[PDB]
Amino acid sequence: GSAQADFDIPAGPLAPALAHFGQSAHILLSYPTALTEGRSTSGLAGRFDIDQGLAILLAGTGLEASRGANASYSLQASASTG
Repeated sequence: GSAQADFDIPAGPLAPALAHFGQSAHILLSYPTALTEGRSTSGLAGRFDIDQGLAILLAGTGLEASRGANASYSLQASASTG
């Protein structure tokens, strides 16, 4: 996690939020479907950092992402989607 860009994702499932985030964000996301098949989240849409964007997209939505140093993040879920 260390790629800043312009984001555009509404309060959508987490999986595709990241799948859509990393697209415009050039970010990489390591998450199971298992997790995603339950994660719905706020959306991200702005010119920011992996951190911020991720954190936006990941805004308090039952989730939490463990950043990396290769642009490849990994998710964590404390009471998924709240």
